[PDB]
Amino acid sequence: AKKAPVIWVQGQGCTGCSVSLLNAVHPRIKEILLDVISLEFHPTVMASEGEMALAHMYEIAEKFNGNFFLLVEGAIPTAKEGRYCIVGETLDAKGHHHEVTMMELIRDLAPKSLATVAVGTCSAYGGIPAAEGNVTGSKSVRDFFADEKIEKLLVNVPGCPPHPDWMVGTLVAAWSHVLNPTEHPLPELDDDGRPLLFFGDNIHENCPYLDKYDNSEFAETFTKPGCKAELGCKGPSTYADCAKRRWNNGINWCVENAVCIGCVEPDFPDGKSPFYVAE
Amino acid sequence: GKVKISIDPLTRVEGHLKIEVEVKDGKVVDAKCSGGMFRGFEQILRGRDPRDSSQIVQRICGVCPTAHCTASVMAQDDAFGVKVTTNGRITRNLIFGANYLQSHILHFYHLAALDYVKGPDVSPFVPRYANADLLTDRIKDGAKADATNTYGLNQYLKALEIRRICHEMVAMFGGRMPHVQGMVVGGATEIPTADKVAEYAARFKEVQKFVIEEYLPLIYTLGSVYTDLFETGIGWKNVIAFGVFPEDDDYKTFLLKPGVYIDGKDEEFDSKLVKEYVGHSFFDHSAPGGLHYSVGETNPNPDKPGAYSFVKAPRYKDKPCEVGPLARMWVQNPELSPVGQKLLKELYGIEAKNFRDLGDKAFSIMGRHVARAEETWLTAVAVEKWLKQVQPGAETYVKSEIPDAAEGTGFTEAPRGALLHYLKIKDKKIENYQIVSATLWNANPRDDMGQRGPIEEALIGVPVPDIKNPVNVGRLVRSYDPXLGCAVH
Ligand code: SF4
Ligand code: SF4
Ligand code: SF4
Ligand code: FCO
Ligand SMILES: [Ca+2]
Ligand SMILES: [Ca+2]
Ligand SMILES: [Ca+2]
Ligand SMILES: [Cl-]
Ligand code: NI
Ligand SMILES: [S]
Repeated sequence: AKKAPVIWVQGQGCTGCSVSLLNAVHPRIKEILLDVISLEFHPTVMASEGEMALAHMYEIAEKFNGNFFLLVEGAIPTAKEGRYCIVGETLDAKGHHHEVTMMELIRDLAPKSLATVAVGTCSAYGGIPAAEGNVTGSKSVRDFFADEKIEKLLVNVPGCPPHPDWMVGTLVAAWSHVLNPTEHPLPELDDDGRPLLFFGDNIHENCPYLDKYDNSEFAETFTKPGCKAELGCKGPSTYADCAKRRWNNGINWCVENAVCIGCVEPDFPDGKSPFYVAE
Repeated sequence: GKVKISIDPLTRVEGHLKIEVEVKDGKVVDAKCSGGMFRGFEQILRGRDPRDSSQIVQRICGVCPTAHCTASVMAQDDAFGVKVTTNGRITRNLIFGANYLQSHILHFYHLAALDYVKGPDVSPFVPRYANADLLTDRIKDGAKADATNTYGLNQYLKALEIRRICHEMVAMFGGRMPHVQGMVVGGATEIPTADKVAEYAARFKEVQKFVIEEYLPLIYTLGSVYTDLFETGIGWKNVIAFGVFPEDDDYKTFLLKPGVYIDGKDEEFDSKLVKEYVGHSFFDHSAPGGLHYSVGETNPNPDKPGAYSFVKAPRYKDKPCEVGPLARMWVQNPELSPVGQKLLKELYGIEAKNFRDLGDKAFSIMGRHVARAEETWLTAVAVEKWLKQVQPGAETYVKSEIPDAAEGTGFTEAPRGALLHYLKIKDKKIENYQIVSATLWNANPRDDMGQRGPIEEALIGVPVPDIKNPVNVGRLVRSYDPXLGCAVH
């Protein structure tokens, strides 16, 4: 019952990908932490801090070299020599202090990893931090890897936030592959590196309002009956299995409640905006 | 004989925080608080359809997105000139109130408790400080130590499920969580049904039971072991609150009222007196003297000489003020829970009816946790009432049109403290958007006059008898429940 070693790092994130993971069911987060993964470093929940936390991260990245998953939440800002995201401070054999940027951290840990998994639209595609108006040179993991000429297996699990089922399912599929690659091939990815397992279905094609759409029955406001297209729904241009899976243990989902804002797509948010204007 | 301690990352807070302290004669004598990550939501927002802001701003923080959503939709309601219906107001309160319960529970257990509770010997519970001054170290009777630690750890583990249930409650009328869809300019997007109100209520009763029967008893028990922690982590003793959970359609009355308490005196909250300084922050201001948020400027400059944080420095009448449950509970001064009244008597010999009866003990490490636990109970009492007030079928949404030119401000309290969003619209687009958030008030650096931020000031006097295991530094910081994503945005 060997657990998957995980180093979870945050760049320009909001911790929402982490919080969504905490909402997992079947398995729930207690079983994920005690039975499925070894969460070795995670800044939001781990016991140790500062020097001890970083020393532990680096010790794991060494002892489990080529045998841990680097999980990345949030974007990587490249402007001003990486100084828009300082992730920690390191101390030399002498006593002096050196800040570590998100760029430096990813450049360091990615080549040590077995695979990198970019969770959330920020890390996968740039997302909100990389949207029009930002001045931080905010970049996705795939773009940073391309700029750095880093060849490391990379899987994207987008969403803002991703559903816990997408993150857990992808990580379990990756670990199963490592343990027995011919019995468990890697999930097929689309052109944007995300698994077809979760991101192959078009929301609109699978939407329970499709009959209403077909009969031109459009909700005049949020609280009227009909398809949500005129309220701004981006289901037509969005690929995820939300219509089947729903959210928060099946309680609700964006389209029933309001509109899809296309949160899993590489052009989120700018290509999906304005949110309340029809596509 | 001064020793410097630098902690980066200060973990088990949200986001990127560095804490530096100087220690002499076993106490902190100076401190610096630094937020090291910037995104610039105020820049990203410019030129957009103002309605997009209530989705964009939620991505400031995945722990408190409903607070930002609330402030944003209220700013939009104001700017667009639309009044929310009774049922819209109540529905917004149910969406947001469910996350207040989630956030406080997440904080105490999953961020704060590992400074007191010994977890199992597997990551991420280890490694930890060698001399961590935990329940298992403090309580000298070994069986009692084990039993109390197990009691706390089992609650930590159970709280994982309880906080998840709180998010089911948020999703009920909010669509999903993190990052709701259900709050918009004009109200809320889904009218509550009788069935869904009943489903929210059933989950709520389970959360409420945990709060009363498990969480409150743990906090008071914890404080009775760490009585020294009611006597340090003091700070300015200045607090501010904006009002949260409006209880009537004209926003005249709230669950927790607006107010200011500075230098031992209560005063009304006047938003005109809020301004931000940037003398030690990585930002350029076009004019000296601090800027009111209505003319706020977000011009990042990581090369600014003398600056050390991406957090600006808000002051009220030029005073540092802290925010959060301590602030709101001090200002409102509500009656304590029956559990609190009882356990303060039984475990401490303290007769207390109202929050202020805690006196000096309120302004301390343990006082902040107590305030947060009591507020969780107080919020649960309110949610229980709102569940009776909400009317199945009653309209929650009113139509509006984007104005050419307007301004609006949304005022609320995030779980971590006072929150406003200021919105200026020109040519139907966002001209300026300025966010003054909760942890912004707590985790800010020195202002232009050298006045330390509240966390910086509260660190002064904190005991550090063991420089290699400076556990009280993190305990103080975490008592404020910092969110650095919110602080910087
Ligand atoms: S993808 Fe969305 S939820 Fe995840 S870190 Fe980015 S903004 Fe937050
Ligand atoms: S609600 Fe959205 S996804 Fe569903 S049919 Fe209408 S436009 Fe398509
Ligand atoms: S329905 Fe659309 S906005 Fe909602 S989670 Fe799925 S892809 Fe994202
Ligand atoms: N709670 C919360 Fe987030 C912070 N600080 C906001 O506003
Ligand atoms: Ca290279
Ligand atoms: Ca610098
Ligand atoms: Ca601001
Ligand atoms: Cl779920
Ligand atoms: Ni927050
Ligand atoms: S929130």
